[PDB]
Amino acid sequence: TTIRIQHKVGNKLNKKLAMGIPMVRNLWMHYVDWEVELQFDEYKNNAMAWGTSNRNLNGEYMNFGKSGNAIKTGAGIFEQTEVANTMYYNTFSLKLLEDALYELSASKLAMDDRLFVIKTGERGAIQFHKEVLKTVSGWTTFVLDNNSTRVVEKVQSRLHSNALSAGFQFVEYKAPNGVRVRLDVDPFYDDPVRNKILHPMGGVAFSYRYDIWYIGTMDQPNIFKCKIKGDNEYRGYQWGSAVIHRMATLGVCVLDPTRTMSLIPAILQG
Amino acid sequence: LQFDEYKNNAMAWGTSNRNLNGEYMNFGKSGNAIKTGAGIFEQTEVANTMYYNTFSLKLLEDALYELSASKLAMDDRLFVIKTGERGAIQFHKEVLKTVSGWTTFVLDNNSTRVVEKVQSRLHSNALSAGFQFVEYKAPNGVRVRLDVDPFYDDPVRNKILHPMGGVAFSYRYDIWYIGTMDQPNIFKCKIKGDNEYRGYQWGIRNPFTGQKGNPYMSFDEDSAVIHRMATLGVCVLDPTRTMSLIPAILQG
Amino acid sequence: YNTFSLKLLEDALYELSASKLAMDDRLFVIKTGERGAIQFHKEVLKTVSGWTTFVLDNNSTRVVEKVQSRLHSNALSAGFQFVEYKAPNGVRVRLDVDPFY
Amino acid sequence: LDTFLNSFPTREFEDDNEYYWDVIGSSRRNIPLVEARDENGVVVAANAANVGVGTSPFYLVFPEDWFADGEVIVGNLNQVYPFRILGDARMEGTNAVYKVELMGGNTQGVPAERLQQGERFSIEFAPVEKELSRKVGDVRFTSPVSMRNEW
Amino acid sequence: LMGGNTQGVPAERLQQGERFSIEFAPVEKELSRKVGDVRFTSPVSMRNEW
Amino acid sequence: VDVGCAPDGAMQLWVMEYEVTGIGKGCAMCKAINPQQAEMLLKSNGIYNGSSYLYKVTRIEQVIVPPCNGLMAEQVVTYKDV
Amino acid sequence: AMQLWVMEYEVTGIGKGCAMCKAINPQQAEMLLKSNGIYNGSSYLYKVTRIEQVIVPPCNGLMAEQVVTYKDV
Amino acid sequence: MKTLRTLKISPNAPDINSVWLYKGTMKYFNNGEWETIG
Amino acid sequence: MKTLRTLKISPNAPDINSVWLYKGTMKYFNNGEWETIG
Amino acid sequence: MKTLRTLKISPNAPDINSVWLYKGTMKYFNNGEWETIG
Amino acid sequence: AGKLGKFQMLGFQHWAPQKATNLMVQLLAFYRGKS
Amino acid sequence: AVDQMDNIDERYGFVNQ
Amino acid sequence: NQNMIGDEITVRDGTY
Ligand SMILES: [Mg+2]
Ligand SMILES: [Mg+2]
Repeated sequence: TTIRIQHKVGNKLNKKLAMGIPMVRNLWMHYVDWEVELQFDEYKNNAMAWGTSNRNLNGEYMNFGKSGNAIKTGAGIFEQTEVANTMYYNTFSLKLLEDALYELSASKLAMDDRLFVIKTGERGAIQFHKEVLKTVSGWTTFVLDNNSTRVVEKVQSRLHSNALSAGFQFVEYKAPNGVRVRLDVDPFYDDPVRNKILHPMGGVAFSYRYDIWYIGTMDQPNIFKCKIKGDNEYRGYQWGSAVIHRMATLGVCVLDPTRTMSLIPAILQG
Repeated sequence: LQFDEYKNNAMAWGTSNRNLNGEYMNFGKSGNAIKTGAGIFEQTEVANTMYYNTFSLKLLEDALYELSASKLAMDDRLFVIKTGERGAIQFHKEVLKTVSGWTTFVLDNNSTRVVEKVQSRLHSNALSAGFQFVEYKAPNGVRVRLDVDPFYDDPVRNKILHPMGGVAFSYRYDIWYIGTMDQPNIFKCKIKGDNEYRGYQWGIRNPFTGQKGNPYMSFDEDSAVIHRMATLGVCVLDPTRTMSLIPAILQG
Repeated sequence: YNTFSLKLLEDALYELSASKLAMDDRLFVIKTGERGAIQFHKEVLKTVSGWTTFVLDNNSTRVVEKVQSRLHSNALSAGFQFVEYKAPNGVRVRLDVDPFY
Repeated sequence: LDTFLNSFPTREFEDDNEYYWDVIGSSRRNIPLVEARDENGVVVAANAANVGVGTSPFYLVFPEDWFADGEVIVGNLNQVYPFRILGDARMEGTNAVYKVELMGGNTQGVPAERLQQGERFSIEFAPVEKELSRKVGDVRFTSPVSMRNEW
Repeated sequence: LMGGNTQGVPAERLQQGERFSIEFAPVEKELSRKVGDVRFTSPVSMRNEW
Repeated sequence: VDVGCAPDGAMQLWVMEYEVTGIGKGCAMCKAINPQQAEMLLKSNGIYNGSSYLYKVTRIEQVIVPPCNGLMAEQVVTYKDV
Repeated sequence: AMQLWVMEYEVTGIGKGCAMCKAINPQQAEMLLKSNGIYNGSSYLYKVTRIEQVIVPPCNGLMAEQVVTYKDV
Repeated sequence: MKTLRTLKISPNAPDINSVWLYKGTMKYFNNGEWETIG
Repeated sequence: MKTLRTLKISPNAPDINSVWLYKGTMKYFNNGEWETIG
Repeated sequence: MKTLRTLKISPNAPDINSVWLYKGTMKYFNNGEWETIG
Repeated sequence: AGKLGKFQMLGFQHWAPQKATNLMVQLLAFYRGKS
Repeated sequence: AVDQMDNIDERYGFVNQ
Repeated sequence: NQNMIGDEITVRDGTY
């Protein structure tokens, strides 16, 4: 796919300006070469991860540009990995999660090779914490004590000789037959600009999206960024009017999309 | 001593006497306006206003997590609470209510050590008792810790008492530093080269400087008057880097 | 006082110590008699018995000890006493019984 | 009280007038929708049919000229309905209306529910051809406001 | 009443037993005249016999 | 903005959370000159002003009027909080 | 950008709520709640029951109050 | 099935893994509701 | 003298050292049979 | 607010911090006396 | 379970003394863009 | 300079003059 | 007119 930017410009702002006013109680000079490089690096970031294809099954592209030639676009990260293993839930459960991850691992993975690193947002981590805690609270066979778990430990404080601390968080869940589910947080799920539907428990409803990249070992990368050898990024200045033009071609390839599982909230669908 | 107390009470406890119309209404003895600026404790309450009667730990953690959600790093979420001694007991009981709702877990004495063994002549197995919850660790990196300051429990300036014992200012929680800013957030303002004024107005002899005899007299009376003067202010750059939690019987 | 309670003495010794003493200075050695120690023991038993938010196992307290006897292989003893109490913000209480009392 | 005020540093000033400091926010913003019209200019109500049924043009009215000549913007559902802007903004007073077609291979149109007032829209990127390309897109900036104190 | 106060102080804040303490003495910048003052204290003694 | 209200001349808007003991929890929106006066308007003009000792107010926070349109403040009391 | 509107509503099945908007008419104050509120993806759940304008000269008064009780759940 | 190890005396509702005791009525949390025993 | 520690919610009877709670009837093991409290 | 972690079947009043189960009654310590449920 | 507005982002078209600090201040009552 | 929580810095885009 | 310099603050209580 091919990306292009322009700006009619020197160091000073132009017509697309926006001010930020805070709510408190009693209510420079723009470097234009750092904004055309940052907001064109982000055009390539949005084309790589959040891009969509416009072809038929007849091979025909559907959108034509200013020159009458068709705008050729290729799918991104998040569309190519959403052609297999993708689930849209209305309520999060470990009953849905441990059954989705076991049947894929029983049919594709050896028992030692069953580590599943959930990449999610920050509020997806507190929702996974409360769903393991609800599951652990139904394990009435075992009496959970502070001796092993240490949810209440002893901290050193000036105020008391025996001074305590409190708090914990479930970050891992281990399922039968070797299915281990870990959890780490990517910060880009919590984007207030791109993610605009809100979740009633806090956040932007995209942090509640769970993405298992890297199912298994492949002996090669499954997902990578395509590039042309040499220098495929272009730059031009059109002095009259003084317009800075930038152009860049790029691509993303997912070889096996069946090795990527996604749990998206169903409020982000349709 | 009294001039330094004037300097500390102005810097900490100052209120801006500028009106809503941008005018000053307090006029001095000459007739010009007395212009004052906000203190430490007025500049710091404009953003994270909070008042209460019943302390809730859930509301404290869900107000330190909604401004530090994806803005502060996971290792940058230690929030030290400066408060009084009676704010530490109100914090202790509220964490104690939180860990008594955790009925999934059993808080055994073998790890919390609330009842300890001590040596005594009274018994062969003599026991001790006592504990205090001084820290709560919220999920996703947020840690909350107390720092009891004797500045809060001062019974001279703080006259409104609390019904649960002590002054009401002891029950006030202020998290002055949230994260790292790349610069000092709270500092004290001074003018460069501005030495604080000191002058004497004396007649035939000066008791202050021990001087007998005056070439240039102020008046004919046998006296000496000392005048001291200082221009001073404070600054809080980011008041959203600071959270307050005040008892509402202080009436804002 | 007419009847002794820990709610009385802990508040009598915390309003005193918050007003007059520092944090590390709130050690109170109470001089009393033999009957005042049992009266002390029953109140800090009654206060700790209300702490049902903690399970007080025998592994830490050792109120029931394993002794050696001719009668049984797993023979036991039973007994304890509470001689101290640690109130919040640094207040400790230690008993010092005196035969003159 | 003096032990508390000694933990704060001291910045020295030149004059005794009021002093300022400039506070800033981000340059990346989403813009609400005002209304959406189809190709004949009549507004898309909530009880209406789909709008872009044949890669057909329609209009998106925004309260500010924030979007540019050839960018793909998305609604509240990102990447489900990509909207490629056709041409510059026609300014209906302060409002800016863009002629808009659907981009992501969409052959059934966007629902009428997805084109209502209040839905925020966000810039993704600006795609062009491989052959004979022309200029698209634009760059957005941000401005600081000031706070104040005195002596 | 300083602080920018326009609508006054309530009447129940000005009753017998209300305690007042000294904050500071702010002056104008131009042609200010002398304000504020300075305070002193003194101790006591106790006694015993045989 | 100088309408003649008590706190230095301006109108002040507040949000209150509380928990009625034995009954439940609730939200409130209230204009009041002090945050002390906002909690006295719950005990005087509330739904449970008769048994006004039940109100355990846990937050009183000020709402600042924005320069233009938008949702200022919101407070949902869900059934699973209660 | 003209007036202030305090709304009492009821998220259907989830609970009761309180809100405050700034809008020219109460038809836009409901628009700024359903589109910018927390129930943004399920905005059909908002059932607004009372809207009243914030007029000043009382300067001290309740505007909304709504308790979720133990027998409503 | 579901074992409860605590009984809580409170006018407010406790956590759902506890027994609600208030003045003479006993309750417990079953099927998403506080269910009166009596 | 018999210390019951756990309460169990089950549609059929649990062990004799536990309290039986079902739908609003508290039953416990006294005098060899399940005795309903009410 | 007050956790009663044990229940004791006895014809005598066990303790403040336990529940007193006698034949068809469930008494507990409230307001300085034993309050029977049901 | 409710928000409060701490900022509002407006376009400019809908609108020296001493400086305390020279470098600008990013408030925590402002979202910031994510890479 | 992008922050550890992926947040970009807006103060790099300015020139003091 | 014993003006403490600073920037400009003018003291006025008699000759000094
Ligand atoms: Mg896939
Ligand atoms: Mg602040």
